[PDB]
Amino acid sequence: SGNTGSIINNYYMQQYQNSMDTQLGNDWFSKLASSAFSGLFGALLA
Amino acid sequence: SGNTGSIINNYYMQQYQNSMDTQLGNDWFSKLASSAFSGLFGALLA
Amino acid sequence: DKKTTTLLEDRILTTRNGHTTSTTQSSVGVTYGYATAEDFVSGPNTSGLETRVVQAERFFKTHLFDWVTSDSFGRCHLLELPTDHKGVYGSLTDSYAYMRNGWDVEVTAVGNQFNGGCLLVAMVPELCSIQKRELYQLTLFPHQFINPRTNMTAHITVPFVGVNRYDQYKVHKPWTLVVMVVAPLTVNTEGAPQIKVYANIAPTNVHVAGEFPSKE
Amino acid sequence: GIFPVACSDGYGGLVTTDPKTADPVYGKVFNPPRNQLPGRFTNLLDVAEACPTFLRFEGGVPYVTTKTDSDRVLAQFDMSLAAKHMSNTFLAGLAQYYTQYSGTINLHFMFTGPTDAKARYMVAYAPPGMEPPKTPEAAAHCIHAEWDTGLNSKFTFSIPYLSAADYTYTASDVAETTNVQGWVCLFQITHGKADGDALVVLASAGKDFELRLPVDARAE
Amino acid sequence: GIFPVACSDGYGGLVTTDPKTADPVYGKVFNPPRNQLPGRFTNLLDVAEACPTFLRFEGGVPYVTTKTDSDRVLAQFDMSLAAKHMSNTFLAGLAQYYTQYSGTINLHFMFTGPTDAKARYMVAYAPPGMEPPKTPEAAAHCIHAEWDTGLNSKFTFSIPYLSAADYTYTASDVAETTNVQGWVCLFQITHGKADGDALVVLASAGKDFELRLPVDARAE
Amino acid sequence: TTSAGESADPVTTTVENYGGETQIQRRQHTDVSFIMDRFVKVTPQNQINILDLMQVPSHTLVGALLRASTYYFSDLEIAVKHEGDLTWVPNGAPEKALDNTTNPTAYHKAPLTRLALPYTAPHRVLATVYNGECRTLPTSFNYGAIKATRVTELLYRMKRAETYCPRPLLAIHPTEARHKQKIVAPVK
Amino acid sequence: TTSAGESADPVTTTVENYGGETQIQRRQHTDVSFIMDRFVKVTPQNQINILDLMQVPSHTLVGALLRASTYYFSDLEIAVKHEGDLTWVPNGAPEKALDNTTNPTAYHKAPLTRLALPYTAPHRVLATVYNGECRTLPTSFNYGAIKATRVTELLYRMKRAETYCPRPLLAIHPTEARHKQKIVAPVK
Repeated sequence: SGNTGSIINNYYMQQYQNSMDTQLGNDWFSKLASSAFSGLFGALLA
Repeated sequence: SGNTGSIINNYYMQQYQNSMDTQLGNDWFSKLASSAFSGLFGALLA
Repeated sequence: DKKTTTLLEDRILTTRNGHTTSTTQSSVGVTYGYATAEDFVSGPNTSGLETRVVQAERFFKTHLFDWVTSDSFGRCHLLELPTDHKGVYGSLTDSYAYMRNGWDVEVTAVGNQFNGGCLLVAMVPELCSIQKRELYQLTLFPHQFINPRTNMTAHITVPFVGVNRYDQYKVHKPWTLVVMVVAPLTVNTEGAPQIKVYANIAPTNVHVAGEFPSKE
Repeated sequence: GIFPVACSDGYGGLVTTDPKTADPVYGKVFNPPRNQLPGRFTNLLDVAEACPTFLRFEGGVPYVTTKTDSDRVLAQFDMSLAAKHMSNTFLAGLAQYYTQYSGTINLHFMFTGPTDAKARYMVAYAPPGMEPPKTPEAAAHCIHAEWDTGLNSKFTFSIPYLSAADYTYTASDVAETTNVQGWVCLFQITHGKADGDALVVLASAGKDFELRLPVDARAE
Repeated sequence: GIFPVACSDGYGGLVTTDPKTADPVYGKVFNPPRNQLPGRFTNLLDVAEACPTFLRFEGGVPYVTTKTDSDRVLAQFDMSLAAKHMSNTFLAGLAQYYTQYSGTINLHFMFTGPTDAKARYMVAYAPPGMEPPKTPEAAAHCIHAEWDTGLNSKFTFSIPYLSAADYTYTASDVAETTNVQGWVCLFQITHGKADGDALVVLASAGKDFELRLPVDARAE
Repeated sequence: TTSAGESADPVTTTVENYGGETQIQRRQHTDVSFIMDRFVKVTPQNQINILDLMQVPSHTLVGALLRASTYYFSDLEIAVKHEGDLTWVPNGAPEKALDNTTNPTAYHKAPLTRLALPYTAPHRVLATVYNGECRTLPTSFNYGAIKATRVTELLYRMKRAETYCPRPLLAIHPTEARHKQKIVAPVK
Repeated sequence: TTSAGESADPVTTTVENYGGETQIQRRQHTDVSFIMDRFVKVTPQNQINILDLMQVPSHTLVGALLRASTYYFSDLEIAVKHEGDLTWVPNGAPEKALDNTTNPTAYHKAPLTRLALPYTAPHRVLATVYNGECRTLPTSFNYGAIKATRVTELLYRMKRAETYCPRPLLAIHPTEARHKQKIVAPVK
């Protein structure tokens, strides 16, 4: 993920390398693009 | 392959070390050399 | 020749391209250069809009040069391809922006079997000019020789080649047909006095894409 | 003894795009939760496909208006992401940061005249190698589409990627006098009382549009 | 603590032929497809075997012509990849970039006279240690082949690798007055009305020809 | 195809409409996390420098793409050329803390110092624009601050970037029909 | 053996024809990928240098072998001695991009910088000759460009090389019967 390309494990724990995300209690534009109409609206001839 | 001689794995992913080839949808000179006539064209005596 | 009096046997070859045929009784076979088939004709650069035009796949003709006794080793005649074409293939170049095709090439040098000397015929990619020393290695390219005591016809078949999958022929010519004098023509007492060299060429696997507007 | 190593010349300098990470210094930080926030986008081209943005025509407006001449050309412009007509689009804004592209670009045309104004239009793509057509009759021989007005106000057309090479440049070189990728030609076939009415035009990325090779080229 | 290492003196400098790779800086680049392109070659010797190229004789021509003397020597030259006669061949062009070779070199002879010209030729390989033969009779005692003209215009002969050492040098030293690898001797046994006709000569690598030890030796 | 243009529903036609064929696309280079993950230089203040991504110039690749989003999140790496030792303090710290070396302090080591730092703002995400004063962004929108005797070069690098709600991204407005520039090419 | 010489069909006789024995050959040194995989020096321009393999002199091992092919493909490594930091931009980039350091920029580290770079041309392969102007090769035939305050040494190294359609490869034309040179030898 991102512009990273080492095959070997980071020497430092994740807890130190980055901040840790938390959750309470989802790519909108990807869904929007996928939902695009790509057909033809009336009758097609030939 | 090439002039490379390390026995251990590259530290960087292939995706970073080199460009990645793609395919659509083969050594001509090797086949040509292998196909060479190496016999004798007429009758052989002694 | 590997066959059997006059020009003969399994040395009789008939080539057909479209509604045109060419027969020779002194064939020495066909040289396939670099591949025996084309690579992919439908890639991403034409977005599935290319089409084949079979009506252009037929023989057209041109005179190359007259081989005379004064020509010495290294004398060459170069013909860039595609060349001017006044038939269907030529009209395609004015109707579509992109094209690709290979070539089926027949070169003849008709004198008689009492002439001596030798011509080398080769198909060379990306060739505008060549130096004298490089001619000694012209055999690295798809070729065939014409040696009067044996044959009058050379036949080479090559696929489309290039850094691009389709070409713009108005600005780039991928192939050049070269005919070079290897040993000077000899006439002696019974040979033909000179030998006119002609080419009979057919575009193969012709594909076009990108229709142009008319001039109207 | 200890492990011997060869500290290698030519390696180790800082590279601005290197694929490795720095050493950390301040650990155990937990972030406030942000799951399910609305409006996320993870690939800029999803946005480019889904949100068409306006073209720019003479006068600084996003539309062309019906003409009442013998001249039927509504607009003709270079099929280039560096074209003035495309200069205010999100597509051009994105393309300036990559050196090459491939694939489909979609144009959208929306009629805004009143119910009693009717018109028939034609879009054509003219490839490089010959001057672009000046009339609908000459342009008919190109890849093209014609459409008229009615209940549906919008028509969308895909400009195809056609080129000798597999990719084309997003930027335009000072030496190239005529556009290397051809032209987009928009004509008015005819109209019925649509004098002065506007046809709004937008552009979006097509399904196989692709940008590659990031580049930071602006001086300002 | 951390891992201790010995940064070793004598290691780490850039070497122009080193067997390792550089660190990358610009990832995820996918190339246009190039599978099945025609004419690929992966070993230069495949090309050297399959494509014979022309020898060069006095006058700058690739052939020798029938003589009408008592002198039956058509050509005699040093069996050396540095010989003037081999200097325009692909084989010599390749050999200049290696210091040693071993194995077979093939010579091809193609008759180009008219149907009513006939001839009989002889090729012989004369090893170092004695002066090369001046006549077909003296050369008969060497390894040799004789052939005549007819339906087939070409004859091919293998020059054998014979030496004290397992490899020989491709270059020729300024101190070696006589060629260390001997001579190739081409004679005309006799001819029937072949005055002035040309015998074209080419060379190609044999099946066990081998070049080793790359070297870049040209100053220009 | 025709459609009701008044609706915002996206319409994406393809070349198949007139007989063409849609190709495969590889969009790794337009992935947000990948494209933002590279260093960009800012002009530094002599000593105290607040870590604020809005300092990245708007015409740069990173600066323009960051401004094409309304809200964003990321961890950060900085590369700094400085004299003396470099101290960093988190978001919310009194400015005086920059003189106390128990706060993360990197001792000088030629030619520069590179550090990975976590996001430390009190908000779930930060914003590139904020409609409070209707310019100025709240003081809490920052990644802390650094200080050294002299800071001569400062580069920022966004890690694990996330972007929400796209905003305008503008190319150069050309004067002629096409914006033309000198492209790299083999010499004369 | 005799054969029809007019045909291009290869004929490869062996010493067995007269009683000899063909030996085993080991041709690793003439493998294309192996032989092209080594650094070769070019004379650099002071600041901006377009990465173009045709700059390799034609008499060098790499330059001559490259010219013995019509079309080729390879990734690349470069080793550069330079003052200041070195920036590289890909094929197709405006020349001005060379002044922006978000493009891959290697900060100066004695004694030189070595980098692995991917092929970035828009074509499936490049060519050493191109029959367009019938010298000049299209502008798109390059591996990008680099720039530093001063570039004093530049070496190219072809990686994963592929070659298609062989072309003439010439040795020196000697004046005497054999080209003779001083070969390395134990002293006097």
